[PDB]
Amino acid sequence: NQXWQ
Amino acid sequence: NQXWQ
Amino acid sequence: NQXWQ
Amino acid sequence: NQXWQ
Amino acid sequence: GITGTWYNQLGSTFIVTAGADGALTGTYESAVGNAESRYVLTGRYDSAPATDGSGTALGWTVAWKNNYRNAHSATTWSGQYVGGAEARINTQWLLTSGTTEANAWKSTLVGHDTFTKVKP
Amino acid sequence: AGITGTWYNQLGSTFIVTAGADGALTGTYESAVGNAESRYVLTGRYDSAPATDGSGTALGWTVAWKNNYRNAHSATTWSGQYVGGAEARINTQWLLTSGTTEANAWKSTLVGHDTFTKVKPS
Amino acid sequence: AGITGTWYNQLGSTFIVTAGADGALTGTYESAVGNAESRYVLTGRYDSAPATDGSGTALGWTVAWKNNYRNAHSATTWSGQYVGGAEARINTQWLLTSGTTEANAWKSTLVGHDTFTKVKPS
Amino acid sequence: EAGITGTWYNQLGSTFIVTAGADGALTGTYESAVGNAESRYVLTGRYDSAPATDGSGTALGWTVAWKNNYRNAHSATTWSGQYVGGAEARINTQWLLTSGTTEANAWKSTLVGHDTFTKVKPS
Repeated sequence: NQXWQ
Repeated sequence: NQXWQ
Repeated sequence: NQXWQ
Repeated sequence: NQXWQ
Repeated sequence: GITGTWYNQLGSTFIVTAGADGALTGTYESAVGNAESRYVLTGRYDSAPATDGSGTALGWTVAWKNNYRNAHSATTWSGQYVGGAEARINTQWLLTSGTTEANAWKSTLVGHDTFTKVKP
Repeated sequence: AGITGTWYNQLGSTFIVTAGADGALTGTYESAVGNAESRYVLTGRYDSAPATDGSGTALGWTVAWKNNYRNAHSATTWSGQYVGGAEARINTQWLLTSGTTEANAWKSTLVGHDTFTKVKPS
Repeated sequence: AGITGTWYNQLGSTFIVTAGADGALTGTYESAVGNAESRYVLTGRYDSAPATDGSGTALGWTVAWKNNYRNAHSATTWSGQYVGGAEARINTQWLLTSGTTEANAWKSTLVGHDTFTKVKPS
Repeated sequence: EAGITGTWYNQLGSTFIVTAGADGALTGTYESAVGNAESRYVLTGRYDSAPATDGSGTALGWTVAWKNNYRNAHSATTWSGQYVGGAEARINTQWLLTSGTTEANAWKSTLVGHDTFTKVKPS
């Protein structure tokens, strides 16, 4: 959601 | 999920 | 949470 | 829940 | 693999195709036997999972509208596929209803479903 | 006005979606605005014939966290409703599941909530 | 400063809590501010030795929706963290489970989120 | 409440002992791992002390903050669920585990899951 998610 | 959902 | 919950 | 939780 | 016909603990049927591009496409039937309870589903899955014994992450959505019924709601299942002798899809889900602002605090139900390819 | 458009949250993410006549949602989720390496496919569904009394339009979508550069072996589903008016919003709750071993499956899933608008934060 | 005190959300609810030295939370949750018929016991736990780097203090509490006047055969648990600073906040996610038959258990639990502050809404 | 009061087991190896008081209180101890006193934590919660008699379950919830005299995981779990009633003694729950985090990591502060507990230890 943030970064790699 | 059940019935109409 | 609201009302009776 | 498991371990330290 | 993920492609196939799956059944949850309550008897609902999930027919899915896992595409090479990470797509999930199919139909979800809330009650066995009637076309009136069949809905479109679309989702995504990890097409290159870890090779260390971990499950394969996936998710999909069903909006509860078809040519017969409209429940003004949608469910998303988030989970992982676990391969083996008794392959399983373990999920948690969120069912959000369209509400007015006064009722938005109680718009969403949460639950969990486990699917297998074994017909009840 | 409508679901179709470019949406932002207050944590630096954005998504671009198209709401098709058949109830489909298709688009892209960019976890860090302006960083093209953080773009992932988004697919979902929405209620194409919602109620008329001011009730929101139910919807949901999924992003599997794999693109051609990065794979976090996980997927997030957002479940929510689109609300119209002067400043349209999409209010959601989400579940982020990671692929794990059976021993670690109890802690495989994060839960949270996000609200999106079409206005980019200043 | 601290968890002990009177808290409010933006949907007209309030609660009074004491965070005991032993990690206990005790208090009363009032569903509708100024309506004494909407007061219920709250009990929970919190981390009495949290991290010092600005991380929140983990906590949780339960209210069973039965008092001397009303019984909604249900209970909500709030799980979250207390964050200090100029305007302290308690950020939570909650689960509201109702007593149901096994056939209706799939729809027994609502999920949501609430943020509380000590500032009474105007 | 004789139904809820007792020792409960989950399939994951955790156990808890609880007393359901006449005033709606749940008090007890949660043990995350078998025979390890360093894995024992205080549990407190509430339950509906006058449930429906129509075959519905009894609503309940409890919290465990993951601090004891030996360990501190700076986190707390709340279980929300119902005591099923009927021949098999079972409590079905969903839970939220929130960790204390900085603002930057608050978006990923909470895990969600589900646990089922029985008075007869699973095989």
